Amino acid sequence: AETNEITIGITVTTTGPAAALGIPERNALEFVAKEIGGHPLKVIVLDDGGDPTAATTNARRFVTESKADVIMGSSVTPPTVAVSNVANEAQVPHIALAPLPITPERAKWSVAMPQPIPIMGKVLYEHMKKNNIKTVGYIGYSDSYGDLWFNDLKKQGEAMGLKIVAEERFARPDTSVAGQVLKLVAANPDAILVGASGTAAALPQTSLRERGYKGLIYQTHGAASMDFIRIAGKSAEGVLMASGPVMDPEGQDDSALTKKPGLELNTAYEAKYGPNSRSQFAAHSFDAFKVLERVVPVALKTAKPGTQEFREAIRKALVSEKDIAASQGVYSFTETDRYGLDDRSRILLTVKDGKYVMVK
Ligand SMILES: O=C(O)C(=O)Cc1ccc(O)cc1
Ligand SMILES: [Cl-]
Repeated sequence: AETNEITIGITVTTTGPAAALGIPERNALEFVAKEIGGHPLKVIVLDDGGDPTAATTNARRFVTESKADVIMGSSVTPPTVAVSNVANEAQVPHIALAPLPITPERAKWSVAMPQPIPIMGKVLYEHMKKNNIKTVGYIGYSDSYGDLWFNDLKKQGEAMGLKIVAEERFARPDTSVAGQVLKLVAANPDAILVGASGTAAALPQTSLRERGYKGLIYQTHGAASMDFIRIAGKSAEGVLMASGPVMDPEGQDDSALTKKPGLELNTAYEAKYGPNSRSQFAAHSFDAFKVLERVVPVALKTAKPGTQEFREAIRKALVSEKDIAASQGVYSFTETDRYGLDDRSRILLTVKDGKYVMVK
């Protein structure tokens, strides 16, 4: 029944349009702890292609075939909702690697590593209101992720002095946004917020600049990898982008709790995969293990791996262990706050000379 190993199942997106998010998540697993408390970690990684059906199947294989103590994933919101559904039914701790709406139905067994949308929205809107932005347009996905961002722009953003003059949506698989851009450019808001991720985030970037949009463009943390710059090229110049601090540990003070783990991950990842290969996404899987390094020893005091008692002790340890330092933030979860993050979890980036720079 009980085991020596601690069993962790991970479903991420390493094929399909979101592969650029999952590949680094999987690769970061080379750099995480092999053991916690003397107990070897048995880590089982699967691709879900970003599909909720595959992520549901993967999560179930972990909780039932592997008897996992913890499950992690996925890379994008729709499959992450699916994993949460499974985790909460099976009563297994779930560490999400994409923001998701953490409803009362999902909250008991799920926490999230990515910064919550309102923290990222605030940093972007604050900048807007320092840069003479009065009117704003939105272009984002026609699904839960695009909704969370739009709703935040409407609730938080408007309350900061923004007037929404245009709202357009597109689906993840689309390779053109020409019609939506036509309306947006026509409305000529002072700024446009793009609610998308990966290669799709670069699409409105290029397409708006080539249509002659001159306003400020703002990107979510779903865009925070070099892939965006790769894909957007010269059109990325001057973008403002919400990011976790892992994108610039060098720019942090030594007093920042996030600095050490950011330097650790980035040194390791960039030694194998090359300079400036750091990402938002690699950091979420890395940080999930930093959380495990705090909560697993607590659980090990009172429960044996491979048992429900251990899963329950992990659940309780997630909310008893405070100020968990990781590359993307300092986490303090509660029964009700399943993200656990504050201002230490974000910085604002721009692109100059084809590289990300921290906006001071
Ligand atoms: O595309 C989606 O659904 C996402 O959830 C993307 C995403 C993933 C991780 C982040 O830290 C921020 C955004
Ligand atoms: Cl810690």
